[PDB]
Amino acid sequence: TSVMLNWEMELKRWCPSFKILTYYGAQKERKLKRQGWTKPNAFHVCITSYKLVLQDHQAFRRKNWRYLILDEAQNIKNFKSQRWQSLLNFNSQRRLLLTGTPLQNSLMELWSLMHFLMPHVFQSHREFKEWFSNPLTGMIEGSQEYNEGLVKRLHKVLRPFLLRRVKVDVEKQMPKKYEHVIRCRLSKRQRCLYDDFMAQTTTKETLATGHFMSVINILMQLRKVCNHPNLFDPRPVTSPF
Amino acid sequence: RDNIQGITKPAIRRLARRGGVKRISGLIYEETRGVLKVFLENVIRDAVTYTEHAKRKTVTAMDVVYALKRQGRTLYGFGG
Amino acid sequence: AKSRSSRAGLQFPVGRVHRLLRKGNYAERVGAGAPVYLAAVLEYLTAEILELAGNAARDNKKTRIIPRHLQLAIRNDEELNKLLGRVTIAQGGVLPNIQAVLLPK
Amino acid sequence: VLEQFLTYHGHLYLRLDGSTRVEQRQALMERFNADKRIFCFILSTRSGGVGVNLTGADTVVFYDSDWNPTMDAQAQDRCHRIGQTRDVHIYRLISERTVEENILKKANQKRMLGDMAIEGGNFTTA
Amino acid sequence: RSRKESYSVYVYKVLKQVHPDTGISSKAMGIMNSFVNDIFERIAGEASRLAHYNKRSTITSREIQTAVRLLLPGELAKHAVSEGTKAVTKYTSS
Amino acid sequence: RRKGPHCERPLTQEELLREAKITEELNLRSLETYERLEADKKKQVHKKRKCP
Amino acid sequence: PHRYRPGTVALREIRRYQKSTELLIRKLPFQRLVREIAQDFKTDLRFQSSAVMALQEACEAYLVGLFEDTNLCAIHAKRVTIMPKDIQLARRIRGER
DNA sequence: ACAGGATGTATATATGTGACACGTGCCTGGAGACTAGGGAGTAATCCCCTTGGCGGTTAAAACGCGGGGGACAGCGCGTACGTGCGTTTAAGCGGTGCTAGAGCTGTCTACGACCAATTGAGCGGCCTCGGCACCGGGATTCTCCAG
DNA sequence: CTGGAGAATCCCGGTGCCGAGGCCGCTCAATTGGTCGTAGACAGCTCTAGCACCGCTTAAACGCACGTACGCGCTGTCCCCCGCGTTTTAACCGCCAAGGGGATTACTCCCTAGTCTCCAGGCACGTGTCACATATATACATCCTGT
Ligand SMILES: [Mg+2]
Repeated sequence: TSVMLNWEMELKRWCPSFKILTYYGAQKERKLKRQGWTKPNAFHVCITSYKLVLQDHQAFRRKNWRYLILDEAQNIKNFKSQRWQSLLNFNSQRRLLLTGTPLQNSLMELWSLMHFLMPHVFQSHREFKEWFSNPLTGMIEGSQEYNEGLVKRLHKVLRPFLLRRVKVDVEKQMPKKYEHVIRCRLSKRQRCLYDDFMAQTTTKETLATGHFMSVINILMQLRKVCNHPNLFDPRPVTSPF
Repeated sequence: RDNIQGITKPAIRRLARRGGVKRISGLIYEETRGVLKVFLENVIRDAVTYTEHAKRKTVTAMDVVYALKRQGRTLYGFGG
Repeated sequence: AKSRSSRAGLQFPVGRVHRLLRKGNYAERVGAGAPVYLAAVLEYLTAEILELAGNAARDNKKTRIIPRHLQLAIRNDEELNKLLGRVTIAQGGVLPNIQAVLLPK
Repeated sequence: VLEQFLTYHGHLYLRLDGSTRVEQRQALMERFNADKRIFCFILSTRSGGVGVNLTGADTVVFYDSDWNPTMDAQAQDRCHRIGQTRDVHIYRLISERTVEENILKKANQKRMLGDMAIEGGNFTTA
Repeated sequence: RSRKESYSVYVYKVLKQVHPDTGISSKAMGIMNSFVNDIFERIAGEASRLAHYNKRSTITSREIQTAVRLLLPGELAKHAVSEGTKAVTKYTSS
Repeated sequence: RRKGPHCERPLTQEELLREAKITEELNLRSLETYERLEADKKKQVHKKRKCP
Repeated sequence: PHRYRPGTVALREIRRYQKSTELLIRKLPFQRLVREIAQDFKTDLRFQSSAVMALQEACEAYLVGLFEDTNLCAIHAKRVTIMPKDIQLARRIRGER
């Protein structure tokens, strides 16, 4: 959403040749903006948000898109996403994915993108891809055994499809970037709540056994108490007994 | 809890539109919420009695259908 | 060899309609032609209602009876509305009618 | 509470959310990227840190932390753009002897995983 | 198999006679399934009470016919009685 | 009988027409400059005053 | 600007919703109200996802039928407009009183 | 602000058309000994659905605000319904006075249940096209000011 | 009544999703075949009602006459719902990964319930009547309505 008006504006700044449609607004405004868009070359480039393509998809699927372009394709990690399905069922002769990082969080995040990109090449589904990538995706903590033997063929498989330049060592005409980490102090009341909460019977039990989300709730309650405490609990009014 | 206000004025106005009503008094939404909460409590109370008796913990649709047939209000489409 | 239902020139199940009779504690003796009669009546009501609903839906440019038109067929018939007076067909809505007083002009 | 904290210090700021409607997002970015006299831009790491340009500022501060590296890398490079004119310092406030340390450790681990997995010369030359 | 039996095979066999090309949706088919279970129990309960009135211990076709007379509005009853009596007449000759 | 095909006006794009439409889009960029510049928001005065 | 006279959009709402067979009470709020009502009968009673659907259908039908009988009491007093007086008469005659 | 002039109670009384008491009998509980089948008491499987909630963005509520046209109050008048009076219609309240047909009893088959087989609907379980669902025109149709 | 705009409808033709039907393959259950009590049906026959009449009595229905009271109608007054644009809350994902609470189902088994006896009080229908209260009578009290 945030970059919608950037693609329009940049377009008008860089390529003032194409006619642009920017698709956002209230329920009725988006009907108004589609009036006449059946006509030949009524709109040359159409910009829209992921999030208001999911509830407006009957209109987009019935169109012969020459190019379907997804910016920060990062947003399409999951195959079981329901906007992955929405974008997959788009008639498009060519598909282009733009992203600063195709993956960081885990493997198999490349398969959704590449199957959307080249369905017939990557037609082999998660069974194949997981049995294939298990050593690499486990290498961090789990299954290792093969010790980066598979990495060469895995890497080579991507080379037909993605261009990955790094904007730091390849162009020496750019101001530098410094990771200026700064460690932060004890914070007495923060720490009182922290060491109290982290030692309670229920939190000990939850950390011993929990169905994931409950322990994530423990460490997110810790987001609360580590950032500032009226997230966690406001300081009480203190009064004589 | 008090979530009888989930049945909102626009919803009551839609139910009135479907029912042919073409003009609604202001105090017709605080009436309809009392009328609907009595009808619900009656059909739920009977559906929970058909559920306790079968020694079950979930009110199934069959319980609701039986309890609705008890009131006379007969609905077609949920296995009964 | 021949279903008891077929030996009436019917489409409905005379055999299971007998079991539902003499299992539901209605009486102690279901005759030879008590289920043959009840099945016939059930199939008759089904024929009536199905025809009405079916080409009420086909009146709506449909080739598939939808419950909306089940409701329309039932609510337009004077006999089936008496029979199914206290029955609410789910997802059937209501009948189109505007009281003259409300209507303009 | 950052929005309150900056008024206690009299800093002129503006802030960006998932709740700020689209046209206001563009207006805020313009009234900061191309306007001085504002010192500070408070923004959400997802809604504000995903893809927009901001060359008009630096000294990126990461007040939060998240074990998924993608959001932090993406947010860093909102300043470190083509059109920059100053070196970009990037501060990161970590509480001592507290799980935030472990969160940055996890982020570094996944960063190294990505470095290994995709940075192996997927260039135009090959 | 078994588990859950229903009318679906007869609501569709009887629908293919009135309208050969018309189908029926799963929801509407379910509604018909439910509707038949209504009339069956209504007619059978009134017939059980009828047997109880003339103090018979059997529900015959006469009881069922009198229960059909008590529920159908005239023309509906006059045609349902004919259907039932023709079915019983034709089933006794085979 | 009441048919509405709307096969009339079967308009198609061409290369000579391409540069003409690009020309009007260049004019549309020039017009966009009027969106690129800015004016003020026109804030409003206080409410009327009581006097009993 | 352009605005319709009072009663023009009303008949359009009448026509639109008295042709389209669907639910009119917001799903989640009604499901929350069902749990509220059931809390005072048997604590910790789960409701099957299709039990609340049956309750909602049987409640919307009841309310629509009660509004059709209210609109008659409204027209009985020479009132095109319905108010608590007409619902009350309609429910009085129905035997619901 | 009374008083004829009615109508409505209130209290008392009595004997006769209905409420209780008493004896009988005799069909129906009660009591008892067998024989399943039914249902309870655990022990396994498969699901769904809550887990705690968060921060992005949307549709639906919710709120502001004009204003218009319906909801009421006022006024009137003009039937029309109750009120009362004389007539008369015809129902009631008892009787006489047949025989139609309940109600019953008995007798005896045709009828229902059982009852072990047997098999053929039928119901579940995947598969694969049509059929509605939603869309996007443009052309007829209403609704709203405007003379 | 025509105009002229401006919104709504309203079918035509198009495009995929997914329910509705297509078939296949065994499980449940309806059929077949036969013996065994019997449901009720039908042929009398007892004996209540039902029905049908007729008379005498009088309540009551009913028609009429006469105002009064209430009922459709008009208009004016004022507000409160309709229409519609803006601010706010609800409510979907994605992101996050599965336990477990609980219907669904059986296999044993012991307890409850049918079946089917033979007794014995107790419930019915007489009979033997006793008596609430319906009908009658009168003053007391409202309880009017015309002055
Ligand atoms: Mg960008």
